[PDB]
Amino acid sequence: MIDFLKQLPHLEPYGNPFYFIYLGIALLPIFIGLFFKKRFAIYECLVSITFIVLALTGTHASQILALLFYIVWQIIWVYSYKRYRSQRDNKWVFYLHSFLVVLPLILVKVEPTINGTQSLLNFLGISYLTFRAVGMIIEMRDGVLKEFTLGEFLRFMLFMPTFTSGPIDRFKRFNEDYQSIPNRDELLNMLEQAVKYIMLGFLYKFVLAQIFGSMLLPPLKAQALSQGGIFNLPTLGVMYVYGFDLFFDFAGYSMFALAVSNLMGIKSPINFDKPFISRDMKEFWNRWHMSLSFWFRDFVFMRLVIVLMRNKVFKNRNTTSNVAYIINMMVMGFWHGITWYYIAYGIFHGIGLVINDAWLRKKKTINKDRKKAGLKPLPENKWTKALGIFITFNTVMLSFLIFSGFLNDLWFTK
Repeated sequence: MIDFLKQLPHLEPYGNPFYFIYLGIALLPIFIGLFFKKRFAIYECLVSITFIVLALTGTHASQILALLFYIVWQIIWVYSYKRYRSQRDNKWVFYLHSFLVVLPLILVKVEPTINGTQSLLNFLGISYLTFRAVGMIIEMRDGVLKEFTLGEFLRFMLFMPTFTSGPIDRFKRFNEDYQSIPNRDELLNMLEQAVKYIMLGFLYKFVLAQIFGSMLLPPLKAQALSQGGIFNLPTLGVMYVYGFDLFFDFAGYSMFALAVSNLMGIKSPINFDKPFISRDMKEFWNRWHMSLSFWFRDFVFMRLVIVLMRNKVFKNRNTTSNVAYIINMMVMGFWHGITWYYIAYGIFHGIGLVINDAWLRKKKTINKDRKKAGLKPLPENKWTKALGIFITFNTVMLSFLIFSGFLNDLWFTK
């Protein structure tokens, strides 16, 4: 039972160049299919199940049961609420369902911070899969989503390319994208896009992520640890080198995911948009890990602001935002894991955003004052842009040093 699947080979999803040979052959019939407006549902299900299983059949291949459990568990609570929301709509039934849907994820995250081991509920894609599930409970709550097949739901939820850690997606647009197969040239354009993406991914993940991550980072950490203190010039090195490695590996992955998704005929959400040339903290979050970023924006932040408006709990328009920023970014930190440095990374980006949002209000009223004063509006050239970039780039790189937990190694290994 547990025995056979540990005797089946492990394929790290987008792990090497060779992975793309197998997946390529695999997807080829699906793609050719899309040219004749046909899909092959059973074949699609088989090939999805294979690559998910192969991603999960490590030395700890037990997680396939954890996935099996999870799939069943979600079917219960999604249908539990679907059947319920037909007739009655209540605040507290909603919360309980929402909690129960995120409950397996909470337990996975809470487990190493209580025993120092993994939950048996844990499987690779869990932290990203939960968004797809919760999303539906949220969308059904607001009555923007009503009818859907168990198939439609399961397709969307365990979509293979974006499974391991891929772009988060929402049901309504995924389903609508899957419904209508794109015309011959529009579809051929995707194939062009996919090779472009794959080749670029190769450069990022297999070359640059390798240069930063495994050639430059390990001696710089050895340097900074043997130096000691609260900070040092090698620790400034680790900060920049790690940040780039984190970028190239994750953005490289994301392109692979995007490309493979394209060969399946659906264009999944994008994750990065030159995030370093961002001049602003607000702009950075419109450019970095966008699928996640935008998810928290609509399903955590916007929904918190709405409930704080509902009671008008806070004095003014500015404290309600600033609280919600800090809460939203803290929950995001929590989602990464319950360690000091993840929560630290969270509150950092919160105060980071409030500082930013405050200056935007202030800068607006300096221009307002200047207009009445008769002066020219505050300078907006290339040097000002360059300055903004310098601020945020360094803010953001510093945040990644917190996020790496190298600071925990530098300070607390005692």
